[PDB]
Amino acid sequence: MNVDPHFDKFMESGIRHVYMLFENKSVESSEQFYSFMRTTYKNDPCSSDFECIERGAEMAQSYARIMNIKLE
Amino acid sequence: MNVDPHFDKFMESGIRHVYMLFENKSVESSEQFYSFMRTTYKNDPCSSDFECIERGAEMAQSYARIMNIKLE
Amino acid sequence: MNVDPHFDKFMESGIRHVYMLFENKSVESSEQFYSFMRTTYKNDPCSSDFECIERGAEMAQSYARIMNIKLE
Amino acid sequence: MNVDPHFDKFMESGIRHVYMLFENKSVESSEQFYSFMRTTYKNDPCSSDFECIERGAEMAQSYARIMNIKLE
Amino acid sequence: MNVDPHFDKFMESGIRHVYMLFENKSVESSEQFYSFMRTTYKNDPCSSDFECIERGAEMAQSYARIMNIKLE
Amino acid sequence: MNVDPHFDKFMESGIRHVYMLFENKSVESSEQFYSFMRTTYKNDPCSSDFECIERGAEMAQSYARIMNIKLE
Amino acid sequence: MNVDPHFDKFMESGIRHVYMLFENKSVESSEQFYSFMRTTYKNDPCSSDFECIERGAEMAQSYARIMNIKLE
Amino acid sequence: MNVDPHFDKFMESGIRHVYMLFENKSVESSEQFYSFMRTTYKNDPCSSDFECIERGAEMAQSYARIMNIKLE
Amino acid sequence: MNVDPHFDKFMESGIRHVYMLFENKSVESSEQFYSFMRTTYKNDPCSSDFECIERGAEMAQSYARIMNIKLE
Amino acid sequence: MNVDPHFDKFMESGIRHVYMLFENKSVESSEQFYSFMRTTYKNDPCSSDFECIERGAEMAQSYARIMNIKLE
Amino acid sequence: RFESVALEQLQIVHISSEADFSAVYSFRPKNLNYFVDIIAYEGKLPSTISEKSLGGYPVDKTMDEYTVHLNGRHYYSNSKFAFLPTKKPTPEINYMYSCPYFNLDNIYAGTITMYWYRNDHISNDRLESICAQAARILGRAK
Amino acid sequence: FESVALEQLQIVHISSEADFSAVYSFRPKNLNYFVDIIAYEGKLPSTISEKSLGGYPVDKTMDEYTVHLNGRHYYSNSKFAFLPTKKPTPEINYMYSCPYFNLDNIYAGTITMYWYRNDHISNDRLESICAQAARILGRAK
Amino acid sequence: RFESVALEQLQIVHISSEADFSAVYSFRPKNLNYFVDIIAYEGKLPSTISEKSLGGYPVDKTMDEYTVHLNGRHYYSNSKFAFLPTKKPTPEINYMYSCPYFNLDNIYAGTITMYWYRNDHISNDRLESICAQAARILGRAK
Amino acid sequence: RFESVALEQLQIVHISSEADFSAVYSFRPKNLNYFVDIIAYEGKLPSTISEKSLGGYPVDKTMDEYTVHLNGRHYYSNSKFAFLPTKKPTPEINYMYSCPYFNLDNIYAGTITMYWYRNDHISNDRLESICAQAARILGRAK
Amino acid sequence: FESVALEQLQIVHISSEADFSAVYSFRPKNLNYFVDIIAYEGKLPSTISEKSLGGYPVDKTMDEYTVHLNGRHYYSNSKFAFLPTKKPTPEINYMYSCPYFNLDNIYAGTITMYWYRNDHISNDRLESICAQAARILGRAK
Amino acid sequence: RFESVALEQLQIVHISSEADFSAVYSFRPKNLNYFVDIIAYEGKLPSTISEKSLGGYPVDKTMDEYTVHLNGRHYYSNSKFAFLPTKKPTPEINYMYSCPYFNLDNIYAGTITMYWYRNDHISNDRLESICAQAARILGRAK
Amino acid sequence: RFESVALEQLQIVHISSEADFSAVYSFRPKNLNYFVDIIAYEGKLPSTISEKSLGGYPVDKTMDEYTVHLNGRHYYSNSKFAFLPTKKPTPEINYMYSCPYFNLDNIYAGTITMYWYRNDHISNDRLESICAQAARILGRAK
Amino acid sequence: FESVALEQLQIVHISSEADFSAVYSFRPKNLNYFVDIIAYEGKLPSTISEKSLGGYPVDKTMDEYTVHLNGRHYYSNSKFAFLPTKKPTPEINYMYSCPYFNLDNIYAGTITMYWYRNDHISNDRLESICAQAARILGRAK
Amino acid sequence: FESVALEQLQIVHISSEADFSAVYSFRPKNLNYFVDIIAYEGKLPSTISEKSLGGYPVDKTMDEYTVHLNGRHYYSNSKFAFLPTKKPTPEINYMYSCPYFNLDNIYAGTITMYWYRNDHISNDRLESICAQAARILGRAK
Repeated sequence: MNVDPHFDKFMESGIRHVYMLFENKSVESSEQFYSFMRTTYKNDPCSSDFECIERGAEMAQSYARIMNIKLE
Repeated sequence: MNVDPHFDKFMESGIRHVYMLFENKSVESSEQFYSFMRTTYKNDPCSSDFECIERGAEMAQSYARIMNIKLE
Repeated sequence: MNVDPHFDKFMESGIRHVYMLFENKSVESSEQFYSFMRTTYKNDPCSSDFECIERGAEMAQSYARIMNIKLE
Repeated sequence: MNVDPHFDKFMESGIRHVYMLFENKSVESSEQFYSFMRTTYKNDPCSSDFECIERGAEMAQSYARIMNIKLE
Repeated sequence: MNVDPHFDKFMESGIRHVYMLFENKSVESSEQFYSFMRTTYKNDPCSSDFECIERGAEMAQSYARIMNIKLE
Repeated sequence: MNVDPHFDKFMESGIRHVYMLFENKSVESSEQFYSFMRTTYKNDPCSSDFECIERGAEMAQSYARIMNIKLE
Repeated sequence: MNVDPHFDKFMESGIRHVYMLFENKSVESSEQFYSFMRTTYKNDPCSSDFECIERGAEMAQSYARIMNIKLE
Repeated sequence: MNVDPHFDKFMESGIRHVYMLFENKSVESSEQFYSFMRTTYKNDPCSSDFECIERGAEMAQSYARIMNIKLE
Repeated sequence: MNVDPHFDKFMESGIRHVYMLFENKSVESSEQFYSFMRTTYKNDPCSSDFECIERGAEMAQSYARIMNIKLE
Repeated sequence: MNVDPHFDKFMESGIRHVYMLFENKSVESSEQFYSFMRTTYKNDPCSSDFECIERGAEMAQSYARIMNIKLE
Repeated sequence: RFESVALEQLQIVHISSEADFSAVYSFRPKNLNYFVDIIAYEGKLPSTISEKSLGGYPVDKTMDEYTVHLNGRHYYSNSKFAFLPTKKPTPEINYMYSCPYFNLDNIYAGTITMYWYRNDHISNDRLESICAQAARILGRAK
Repeated sequence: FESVALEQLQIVHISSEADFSAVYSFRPKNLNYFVDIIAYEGKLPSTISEKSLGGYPVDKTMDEYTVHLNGRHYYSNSKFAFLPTKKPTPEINYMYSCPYFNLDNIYAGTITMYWYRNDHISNDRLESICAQAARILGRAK
Repeated sequence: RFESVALEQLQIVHISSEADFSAVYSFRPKNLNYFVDIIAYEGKLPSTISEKSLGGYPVDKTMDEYTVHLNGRHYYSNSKFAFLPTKKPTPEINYMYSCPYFNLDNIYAGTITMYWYRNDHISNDRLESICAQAARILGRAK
Repeated sequence: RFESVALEQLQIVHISSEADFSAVYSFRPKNLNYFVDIIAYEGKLPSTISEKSLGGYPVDKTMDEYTVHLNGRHYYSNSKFAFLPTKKPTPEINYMYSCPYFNLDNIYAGTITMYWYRNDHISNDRLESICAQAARILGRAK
Repeated sequence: FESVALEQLQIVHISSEADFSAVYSFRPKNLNYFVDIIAYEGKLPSTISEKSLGGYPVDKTMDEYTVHLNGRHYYSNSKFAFLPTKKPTPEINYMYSCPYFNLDNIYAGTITMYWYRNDHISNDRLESICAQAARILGRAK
Repeated sequence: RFESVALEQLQIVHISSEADFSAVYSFRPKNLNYFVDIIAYEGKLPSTISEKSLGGYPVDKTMDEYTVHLNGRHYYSNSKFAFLPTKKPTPEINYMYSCPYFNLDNIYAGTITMYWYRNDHISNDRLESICAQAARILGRAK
Repeated sequence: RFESVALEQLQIVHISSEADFSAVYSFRPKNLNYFVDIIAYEGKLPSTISEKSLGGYPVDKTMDEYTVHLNGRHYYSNSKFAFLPTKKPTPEINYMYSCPYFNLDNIYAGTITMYWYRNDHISNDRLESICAQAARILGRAK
Repeated sequence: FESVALEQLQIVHISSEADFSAVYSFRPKNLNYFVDIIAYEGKLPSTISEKSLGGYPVDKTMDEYTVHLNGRHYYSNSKFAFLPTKKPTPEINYMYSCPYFNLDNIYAGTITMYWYRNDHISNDRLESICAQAARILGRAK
Repeated sequence: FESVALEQLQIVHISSEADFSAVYSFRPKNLNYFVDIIAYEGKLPSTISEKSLGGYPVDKTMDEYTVHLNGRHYYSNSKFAFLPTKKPTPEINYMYSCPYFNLDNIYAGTITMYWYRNDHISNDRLESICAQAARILGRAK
């Protein structure tokens, strides 16, 4: 893929640690999650594997907590 | 990338064997070339590596000939 | 009325089994629903009462699903 | 049919008592007849079977007489 | 001329047997006639002299009838 | 053909006495030749077989000489 | 700011004495108010503090009255 | 003025330490200088008096050196 | 010619003393120059030879200065 | 005047020998006369004083005779 | 365009069905159907109608061809010719077979009709397939 | 082009002293199935009318069509090929026409003069009048 | 619009100058000036011209009013009436005074002219100011 | 329109293949493919998914169906169901067969997938032809 | 610009954990007589409404305006200068705002967070959240 | 688009006919046909022409292929190659078969031509059907 | 247009005021005013500036002419020449008088300035009226 | 008109065998203060360039202007009135020009041929070449 | 976007002190078969020209493409993958480039600096200059 590799690592970390635990997955839940992750990254891009994995998980977790998303 | 691998071989063969010989490369000439290759493929897609490579080179050659595009 | 009786059964079945469950009915939502049902029928018209009723309900359900239209 | 039932009774009476006797029926004779009957009704709609049948016949007859339409 | 000889016979037959009888010849009426004859031929071209002449006269007659064009 | 017969005689004379001897024939050489012959004629049309044949050959010859066109 | 000090007093007086009483403030109502105050000033500019303040309040009042703008 | 006070301090420092020494001042020299200073700041805004004064002077100086602007 | 002799002197003076020094003459630059000279004259026409010549040269100079047009 | 001097001589000859004798001069008579003279000249411009004077008078005279223009 | 499609489908129907006379009927006004026109035909006209009488014939909606079509079925008869533009019997016709067509707004817009002056005709199951296909295509054209 | 046709026909009409003059134009381009009167001067023949000046079918087997395609002018006392009526129109005593050819070198129409009276200027003079207009119309489109 | 401006300025000129007869002349065709029309007038027509003869008069550019105007000056005379649409002498006119006007494309487009049938007229310096102002305004209108 | 084409091709694939359950999967966002939706299905849903769980399932691009499709081949399995929107095993499925479709911009956009709850299915050479045709058509629709 | 404001405010709102957040925009350009809410997140204060989010008069003598023009962020327990109501709105316990400056370097609006509850994250954390959005909004128009 | 249709039809004709070399010829200027170009070909070029000589060849309208096409018939020969862009004989060609195509304005616009370097070719009735179909399609494309 | 209005008003101001040298100054960029240009002048340039130095001079907003103008008053001095594009003293100037102009968006956009190389100048009340009128007109032009 | 100018100049250039040929056009209409090269053939003189072909001031006192207004052609070994440079350009050995007049009968431009070499065909032949183009350009606008 | 590219490249060019700098852009979106120079500063290499800045084929097997897709900057003394010429261009002594990624997170082009001279500032300084521009260009479209 021609994807920004740091964004991809960040997003995949949020998906694999947080989004995958969403109880109610839908088109809308996925669209809202990507919107938050996309802008969070673009404001301040991570620049290493460790930072991208850590920040992707932490930011997705804050999103789920703050939005009161029901997890599994 | 997330690309159709048969189109990609078709296009890359056209590029590497014919488009790179175009005398006057431009945004316009590349757009018209891509438009012709994309539509030709979609009308009758190739489905194996060497078929795609042969057909892409021949269709790019046919394109240059029928459009009177200056080569070399 | 002077209506195609097979389209009428097709449409009425879609209305009575699916469209009436639309959460947000509007001029727009009814126009888009009618446009999809009309074109679907014309492409492959049903030709008996119970066939039209079965196909109309299923195609309206398929329409709601593929367009992510909120029901109930 | 979803037709105004009083207009329909009026029109059918004009057709059955007068138009059917036109010697030269054509697209144009039918279009001119409907135009006259349509506006005559809309100006002052009849509102009972008897009135619609009587007025439809009388008005069509006046139209044929005044326009000198050859009858059978 | 450099004309398709089968279209030319098709068109000339339509002209000589039907269009010349048009009551109201105009630029518009000739353009609409030519447009219908040209498209009809291209959809299903005739391929011999007497076939083209028969089909051209019949299609021009059919055209005048379906368009309610006044003749003679 | 519905062609101006004097232009046709003029052009054919230039083709048959001069253009046919061009060493490098191409779409572009043919387009440039016709452009010159077309305007040369239209400025001052020839009006007899002898004048058209003579002038067509002479003008094509001057064009080939002045433009330094390689002949056979 | 780099503002015309006489316009600024004129406008601020209109705002503080009249516009703040507008029942329905909106982008549109503020744009139309500013447009009227700007043009009125430019046509006949005030040139001292208390003159600008008096004229700005009176012209805003006149504006609300002539446009039937609901106040309070 | 309603100006960004950090940009203003940055710009004034570049003007007072560097631009004022330009030998050939013109509309064009001033427009080019502001263009460079504007984007330099917006990419990474200074946020204190000392940083703005220091960076404004240093960046204007680099601009004059790199562009070989004749000073007084 | 049938020209206003005072405009002609006004314009010719502007041309001969200023426009001929324009560094970048073009259709556009000549059209904008003529448009400014024509309107300036019409607003307040000169009415004797040496007045027209003096005012035309000065107004063309003023035009070049206010538009930052490169001279010589 | 920046006028074609041969046309001017031609026109003035037609005016002075023929148009000046028109009994009924009007905007329309003058417009029609100029229209005829303009195209007559442009089709085949005269190229000497004598030819322009002679042809201008002769052509204007033919115009007055053929159009039955009442002379003085 | 509708008129070219009507002529093409009528030709296909006439040839496939081996009918003696075939016609496209069209109702007017839209959604009211007070009049019917023969807008195109193939083969030999019945002796009871003429080229000059093809237009403006009144529709009797109480004829059962009208109701059968609105009930979703084709119509056939040896003697009842609802929209044939004559009040006279036409005993030269031995069989008619018709199917309705419905326009893009799903309204009954006319019929495609085949006629036989002879006693032998191909079977109704074949006529049904021939007519249904033509009516599907014509119903997409306008 | 329509302006050029009108201007040229006015000169043709006055210099030829004809009773009725017309510019004819063929359609469709290159195929010439129909002919229109696009400009006329003088008194319309009684057999035609303002409402019937366009869309007349071209019979390419008529002498005038084949003569023009041989590059020559045409004249006749009785044959009016492109005059937009099937009636004979005996009130016309003479017609003189010349073809014009468009910028693509294709036969595109005619310039024609008509006489109701029995006298007309010589063909040699008509030839020059027509040719001059034809060359100019031929360049106009 | 030009026509309203022409009429307004002619009225102003006629009243201010106290002339007996005043006219606006306009040349045609543009930039060629072969003909001249009286497009508007005030006061009483000279006996040598009529309402029906106001248009299409040939311009003699060798009359010195034409050359004086193109030299940038107003024109006056007791006997020479270049654009007055008659070849006859008009001895009832004792004085004429005219100024040219130039259109927005700076081309000589016509004149504003005053005439006296009496011997007394206001002085030329006043007529010059009256005419120059009207010609400036008319020259902006088209 | 894409949605009508998707539904038509899914019906053709389901009937031709004789599958028990068939689905069209669609990736989002474009060119990134982090989520996958079942946008249409035929037949009976597997017991491990529900109507309310058809959307927004995360794509694991390390599942070999994803890589096989990008290598230009169809995919089949008895146990691996990459985009089926459940983390649970689904042993009721005995066979899956899928082909990718690529949009008009030549990007991997989703799959057409057939499932069997029984052991007998028609041969892969037939499934390949059925799937390839549908994917060609769907790839032209958007 | 309106898309950028919405996207940036969503991040500001989630990361600050505020109860209500808004992007304010001044009009006319350079003069700042009026202020609009052009994007908001969370629950609108009871004192304002959807129909009243635009056209509110700017009082430039309010502390927030002068602090922003000194390039600093503003916070208060009671002063809500640009909140589009004259009422005091005591349900708000805290506001934190930062200015943004447009591409012409002019004070163009604010990014503001509000708390109805009595707890909020530290100003140091709010400062970073706001500044990041302000720099991006400042480049967007 | 015309160029894609030309290439597709040439491929179909070449494969169906089993020819050794096939070409699409195109005339210029429109409706005048003074020059002819090989715009596309399949198979091996004859030794008497080259890639650089495919354009701008003069049309000899007195060659009977030109007149046969305008008479409504296909053309074939063992030795006469009217539009092949060489004046040299080409004895390596044993057979040619061509059909004209006419554009949307019904004008002779070019040919579709098949060539054999061997003695065996499929029968003319098959070549006629192959060519006629391609020429019908190409004649609709521009 | 702004430029014609600027030149016209500068001429009026220069003639009415009887100044020796008059100029229109214009600030850039809009609403920021870091630079000032002499865009037009009348009379004789001071010896300390030149035709080539009229543009791009830095604005010192701490000069009191800038603050006086933003306080709503005209400015005058015998020695302080804020926007005159030289750092040198200019003792040849004995008096300056300036008024600000504000554009259609009500922003400080430049000045209209008069200079005297002699000691006698007309009184400030007259200069105020002359300047105020010109600045009102110029402030409407852009 | 621009197409006609290009087509006519190609014939002028080839038939005259000139080294450089140009069509000049005056602006504004009727006033002729400026002259542009709107079409050229051959090698541009070294003293002018593609970017400088328009907007050159017309000096109506130059001999070529007054000769053209007398309806005659102009030729010179050294005077190049409308060539858009003030430099003398000694590389030109000869110029020959003829005026054209537009449909309103106004002097509208020139057709000009230039020789860098010292030989050229006779003026009598140049006169016919120029006049033919001038008559056609004169009708084109 | 084109304005942002120009503004950012000016800062990149001045702060890096490069001899030639360019913003490259890939087409079609997501597929990157072609690369264009959409903005440049400094002196064009002798091997390329203004008329040849667009439509150059992308060879994705070149080291620069794979390094950028690993999220790292690229530098080389001899390999100029996207420079729109097949010639080696030995006059270039050094290139430094960094990728940018668009708002859809796709590799969309590069920011590249070139040195004809044999001295250049440190990669650490080039890295910061490039990254800052890349982040801003990445948000602009």
